Amino acid sequence: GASKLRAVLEKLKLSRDIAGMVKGVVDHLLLRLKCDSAFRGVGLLNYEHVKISAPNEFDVMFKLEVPRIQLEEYSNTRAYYFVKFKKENPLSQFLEGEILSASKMLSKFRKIIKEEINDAVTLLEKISVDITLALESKSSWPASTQEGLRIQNWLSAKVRKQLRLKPFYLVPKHAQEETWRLSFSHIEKEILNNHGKSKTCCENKEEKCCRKDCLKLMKYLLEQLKERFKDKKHLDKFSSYHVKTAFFHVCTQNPQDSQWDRKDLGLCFDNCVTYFLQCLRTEKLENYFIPEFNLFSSNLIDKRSKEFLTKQIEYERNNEFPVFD
Amino acid sequence: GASKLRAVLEKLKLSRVKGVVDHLLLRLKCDSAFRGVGLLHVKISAPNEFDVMFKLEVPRIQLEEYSNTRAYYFVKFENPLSQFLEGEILSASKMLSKFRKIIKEEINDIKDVIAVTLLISISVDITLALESKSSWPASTQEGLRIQNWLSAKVRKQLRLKPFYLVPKHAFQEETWRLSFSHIEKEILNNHGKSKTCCENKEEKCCRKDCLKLMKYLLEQLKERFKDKKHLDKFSSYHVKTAFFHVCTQNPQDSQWDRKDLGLCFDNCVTYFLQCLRTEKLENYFIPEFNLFSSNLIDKRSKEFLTKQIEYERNNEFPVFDEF
Ligand SMILES: O=C(O)CCc1nn2c3ccccc3n(CC(=O)O)c2nc1=O
Ligand SMILES: O=C(O)CCc1nn2c3ccccc3n(CC(=O)O)c2nc1=O
Ligand SMILES: [Zn+2]
Ligand SMILES: [Zn+2]
Repeated sequence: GASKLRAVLEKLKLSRDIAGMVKGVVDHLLLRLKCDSAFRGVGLLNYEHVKISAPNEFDVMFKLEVPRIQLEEYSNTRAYYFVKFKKENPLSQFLEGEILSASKMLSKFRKIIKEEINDAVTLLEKISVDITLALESKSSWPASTQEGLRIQNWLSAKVRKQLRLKPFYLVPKHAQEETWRLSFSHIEKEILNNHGKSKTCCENKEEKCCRKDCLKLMKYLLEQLKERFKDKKHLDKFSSYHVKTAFFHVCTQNPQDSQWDRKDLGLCFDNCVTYFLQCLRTEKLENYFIPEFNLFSSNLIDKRSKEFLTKQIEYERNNEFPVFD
Repeated sequence: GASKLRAVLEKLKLSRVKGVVDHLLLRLKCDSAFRGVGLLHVKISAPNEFDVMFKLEVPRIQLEEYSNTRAYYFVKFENPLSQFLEGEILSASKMLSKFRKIIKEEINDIKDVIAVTLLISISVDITLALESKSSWPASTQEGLRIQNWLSAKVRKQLRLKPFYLVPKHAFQEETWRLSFSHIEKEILNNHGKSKTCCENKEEKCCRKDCLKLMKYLLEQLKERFKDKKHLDKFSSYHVKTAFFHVCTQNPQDSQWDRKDLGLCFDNCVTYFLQCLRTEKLENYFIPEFNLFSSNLIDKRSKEFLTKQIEYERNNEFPVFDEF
């Protein structure tokens, strides 16, 4: 009974000329940001719609390369780090000790943005834009990612070796307000747009896979229930990031394109539901890149919250997903 | 059938200058005209001979095709190469002379070391190549037909990479010729339709070994008939070009199973022979350039190579063992 899923995927495409006009404003923001000494080498990372149900909301990431870093891990959190330096730092005014202050460099970031309005941050009638700034280190990835990104049986060890030569990024997130969180935003995009074991996956009629459709249906399912139960607040800590990482673990578990054939959209999606449910019950959802970081730990999400989402998802599947209508 | 063939590949594995190049890259970078200069085995039977190409990015180039040759171009344009201008043309004649001058005076500082060929105790051949980060020229539009093999997605990615121009006489002595040897390497080392080709026992393919055997067979015939000199104009580049066309014809990894090495190599030999007889071997990247036209290679030279190759294939390739 995948015809209901196929219909949903067609309506989600309906709500997709949606348009590129924040690329004007982001271009004008990027001009005066380079005029400052601290943000000279800042360029755009990639639109990127976090919410697949709100095409009128975008998200862009601004990257600034840092020349010389020695990273310092906060406690055993393995995802949050202190950024310490090894010429003349243009971010020397953001130094609180040996630690580049996240808060300091963010404050300057919003100031110049609030100075271009008269001509992290979210910008205004029916469109919004979420802006994030990230450090770029072209160095080797930290030791916590050594066992992550298990794509060797799927996209090959050769591709994993090439992806890990690319730079990694750090975004400002509290852990304590002096920490930076690892981010591989660029890698998840590259993998999803180059997702088959076959290099010609989805390029011909004989190799049509349903990986991308399963991810979309997964994100739509969570957003729909997040708005259905928007009052209880039990679902507020659940985001499409959790759904994406679970989908990537499923791709690792099912590496052949034979296991994602478009005919089997029903079972593929159902197996994506099931793995997500299993992570909820056992309270275990490892970061795809940082395998010892548990997104579904009791420290970050309450068990009662996961039990409510499990109950609702199981209800939806048992009744042919009325959430989609 | 692959018994003798695999025994030949096992010998070629057993048979497998850094400093000299590094000391040359520094004293060359000291010159203004060659400020941006960086790094980027031609023979399988001569492992005491290496091959290296030095790249130098030229910022903004305006190419002009020389008389519908599709491969040779004049390069027109704070310019560090204005010393080598002969009007508005970057004269390859003057560019390659200043190149040899710095090297010839630098191998004086290893005290015996004698485009340019170095002799050590071992031989190294150095080539100079301008790099343009622009889009590839129009003569290349229909080349690199890898869409059914390595995917159109990959073809557009490789097409975003820079191309290179090498000083080669066309004779007009200041023309530059297109070069994509960097693309050839990436295709050869990432060669399957499946990204895990040759990464497990289930997906073992015989593409790389098929090309090695074709290069070996050519290099051996060259040594065998080196006196008569009919085979001097042939080279590994012709063999590699025919191989890439066979990869385009046979895009599935199942048509290259390691079990079928005998059939695959015989098919690779057969297509190369077809290129010889019909005198047609398109450049893989510039399809309108025929490497086997009678302008470049004598037809009797191709008929001599055909006769020799056809004898070897009919007699289980005896030339693989004689030397
Ligand atoms: O991938 C990106 O760059 C942004 C998306 C994203 N990454 N991310 C984490 C990455 C590492 C560790 C914890 C992380 N958390 C914790 C959370 O879910 O709050 C988190 N949430 C996110 O939304
Ligand atoms: O750098 C590269 O592209 C590979 C090396 C290489 N390229 N190349 C040619 C490229 C275009 C036209 C003719 C070409 N010929 C033979 C010839 O001049 O007829 C040739 N021999 C070579 O060894
Ligand atoms: Zn696909
Ligand atoms: Zn292979």
